[PDB]
Amino acid sequence: GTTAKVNRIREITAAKMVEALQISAQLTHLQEVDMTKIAELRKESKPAFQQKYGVNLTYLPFFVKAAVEALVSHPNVNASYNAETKEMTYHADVNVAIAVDTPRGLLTPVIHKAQELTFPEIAQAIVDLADRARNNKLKPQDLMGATFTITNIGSEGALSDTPILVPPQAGILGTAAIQKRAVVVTEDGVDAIAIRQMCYMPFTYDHQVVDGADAGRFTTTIKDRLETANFADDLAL
Amino acid sequence: GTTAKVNRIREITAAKMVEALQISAQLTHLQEVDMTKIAELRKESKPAFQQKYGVNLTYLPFFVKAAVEALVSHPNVNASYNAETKEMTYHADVNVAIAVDTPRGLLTPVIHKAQELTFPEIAQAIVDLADRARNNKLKPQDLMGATFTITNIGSEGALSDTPILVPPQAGILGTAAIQKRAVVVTEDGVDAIAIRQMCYMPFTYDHQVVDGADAGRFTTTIKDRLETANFADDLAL
Amino acid sequence: GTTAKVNRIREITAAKMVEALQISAQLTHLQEVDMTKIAELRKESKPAFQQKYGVNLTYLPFFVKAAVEALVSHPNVNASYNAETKEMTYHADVNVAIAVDTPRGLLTPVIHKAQELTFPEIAQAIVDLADRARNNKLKPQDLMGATFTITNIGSEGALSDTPILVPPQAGILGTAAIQKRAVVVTEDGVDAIAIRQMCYMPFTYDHQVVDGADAGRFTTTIKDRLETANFADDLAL
Ligand SMILES: CC(C)(COP(=O)(O)OP(=O)(O)OC[C@H]1O[C@@H](n2cnc3c(N)ncnc32)[C@H](O)[C@@H]1OP(=O)(O)O)[C@@H](O)C(=O)NCCC(=O)NCCS
Ligand SMILES: CC(C)(COP(=O)(O)OP(=O)(O)OC[C@H]1O[C@@H](n2cnc3c(N)ncnc32)[C@H](O)[C@@H]1OP(=O)(O)O)[C@@H](O)C(=O)NCCC(=O)NCCS
Ligand SMILES: CC(C)(COP(=O)(O)OP(=O)(O)OC[C@H]1O[C@@H](n2cnc3c(N)ncnc32)[C@H](O)[C@@H]1OP(=O)(O)O)[C@@H](O)C(=O)NCCC(=O)NCCS
Repeated sequence: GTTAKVNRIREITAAKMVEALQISAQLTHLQEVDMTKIAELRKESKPAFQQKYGVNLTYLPFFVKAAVEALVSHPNVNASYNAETKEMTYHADVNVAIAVDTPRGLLTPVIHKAQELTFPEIAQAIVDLADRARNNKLKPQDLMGATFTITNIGSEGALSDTPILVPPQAGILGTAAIQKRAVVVTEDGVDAIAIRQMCYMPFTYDHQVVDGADAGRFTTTIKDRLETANFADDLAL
Repeated sequence: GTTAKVNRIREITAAKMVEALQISAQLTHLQEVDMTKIAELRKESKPAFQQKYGVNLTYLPFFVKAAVEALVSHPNVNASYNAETKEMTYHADVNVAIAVDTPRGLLTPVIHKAQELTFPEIAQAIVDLADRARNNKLKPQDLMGATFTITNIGSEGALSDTPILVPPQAGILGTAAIQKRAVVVTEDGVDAIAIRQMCYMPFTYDHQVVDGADAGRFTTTIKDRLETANFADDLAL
Repeated sequence: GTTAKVNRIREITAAKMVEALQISAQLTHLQEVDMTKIAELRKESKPAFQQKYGVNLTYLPFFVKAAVEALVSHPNVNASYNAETKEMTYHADVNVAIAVDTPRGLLTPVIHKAQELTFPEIAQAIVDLADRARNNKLKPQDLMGATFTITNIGSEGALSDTPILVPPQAGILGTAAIQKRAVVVTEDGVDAIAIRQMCYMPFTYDHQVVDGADAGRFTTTIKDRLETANFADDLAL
């Protein structure tokens, strides 16, 4: 067998995650989202979004925008717990970290003050932070101050996963692989089976900050936001 | 950002759960239950159950009754492990804690000697313990001695979750959101697709007390009990 | 209530698992596999496989063979992390432990150098190691040196589970209950709903060794291998 020392990114990520689990009470709430309406909006909007904003329109900014709005309407999730002083801090800014798969390991660059950004500014920030993280061109400020994380677990086809949150953060939302499924729809009391583009949306939360019912209300706001798919003015094409 | 000290319920719940994970070997077994027959029984029985027993008939007492019977036929699950003496204690009483979402945080009031109660007495005990927990009118004895916990994770629409068990308890059963799904049914070798009211029933267990095959046998007894839906004499209308 | 001391198998298994979670960063990636083609191959091959190799042909050796090939093409998964020296060791041999449910508790006997075995030799090794583990006739060498574990969580009907990996191992793959499901198939752009024999394939991995994208690539190789079901020359009937 052969041995090699890991780089500092993998060494620090591993140590931070081993420690994270020992100082928090993590659970993974499982929710699902019907992404069919967003998939149709995305298909027709991709050429116009590429021409006006210079980036490829993916599902991730839809999830990030819905999460940012939900972190503002559920400020109890955009919060941190201090086990020594037994105090909760509800953060004014929404600093969303984006998990980026890089050749050197996982990096989670932060979109600071994401509550002040438009949908296109979020899409451009994801592309910019990911390109710089993959080229290992991030400033130290780019990895500090996260209040929440969104991880694209579906990039390598995972149906779901149990993402690890890292205190002081209280939640991490996963955007699992969007797959066609046989699901029940109802219209005027008529239950029927449709083929819909669904994805699991696991949400790992720390019971020190968020209880199970709070996690449920939080993902219900995001689920309803994405399923309604009222993003035409957000796309601003 | 703003800071406030958490109440004693949230402070103690958080600390007990952080510690629980460090002194146990928790896994979450995933099972599903076809609740359609119970849903039909419940719909027709609700007016008569409200008139005779004074409570609204929900799915929770069906799960609690099936769990109590299964804790009596699987006494290895109604048990506790002592890591110092390397001893297992199989408890004579079935003291089922019910997770209640309250304005002050999660409370888990205990139905002591639940193996001695009728189905209506269990339904009335859930309503009574929940009302008192929400009004913070519980006696100290009401929160002690639990041998098992049942948590209604479906109250805020969760498909599933990974509930945290708290030693000395060895299992916690979740009753996730009952949703209409496209599922396969078989009759005389004819596989067909039906619309059924299904729910995931996650079961978190401590490998110190219950192994994976034991968890499977335990949830199979409960799954079969609920799917058969022979609760007419239990409803006693 | 009654108390009895647990045997050494259950005492050591429990302690090793409590410790395993505290010194690793475990996540459970969720994947699914369409086992219908393997189920059809297995049904027609069982009489000939029993006559030539002397064992009953089950799904488990298909999963083990696909996992062994994937541990050779993904050598980053057949690896161990040393948190003190911050070094990764990629193991030359694939020593697959098989979780066996025994009357005395869980035992995980190891198939050493599984990369050097034929599909029938793997099927015969599972039967041999399981029979000896159930009769508690294992040599000490039979439980040492595992680089990966495969656990048949579906034996007692579990839809899925979150198996606990034990360092220095970096992954544990679960073969959950194969159940008939309503799933979408596509042929020349025609989406349609079929009844397929599916199973969840949870994969618990240590973020100290394997990141989420690596876990996804690893299970995608296994998923594609089993779904293609090109096992005729492997069966060698
Ligand atoms: C930086 C990153 C998050 C950007 O994600 P993104 O905005 O979706 O962009 P990508 O360039 O990777 O997307 C590639 C394509 O796959 C699609 N896609 C990405 N994730 C998807 C998912 N979960 N389900 C379905 N389609 C998805 C995108 O819409 C895009 O489609 P298109 O080419 O048809 O327009 C991503 O590259 C990445 O690193 N993902 C891995 C995150 C990670 O490591 N998480 C840890 C757990 S795996
Ligand atoms: C105390 C408590 C458990 C009682 O549960 P209950 O017996 O189902 O009673 P509720 O009054 O809450 O039920 C409201 C209605 O929703 C239904 N319902 C409740 N849980 C359900 C579920 N999992 N799936 C579908 N329907 C459900 C009930 O049947 C009832 O329906 P009806 O009005 O048509 O008769 C509940 O109020 C509660 O606190 N739940 C949250 C538990 C918790 O915090 N768990 C932690 C993880 S979220
Ligand atoms: C040793 C062991 C792994 C062998 O598994 P195996 O090769 O599938 O063999 P078994 O004799 O147990 O299989 C019995 C039958 O069920 C089938 N079966 C087993 N697992 C199955 C699954 N996940 N889904 C569907 N069918 C399955 C087999 O194909 C066989 O079918 P057949 O009689 O029609 O030919 C198994 O006996 C065992 O101990 N399983 C439990 C493992 C465990 O404890 N894991 C911990 C988490 S539960």
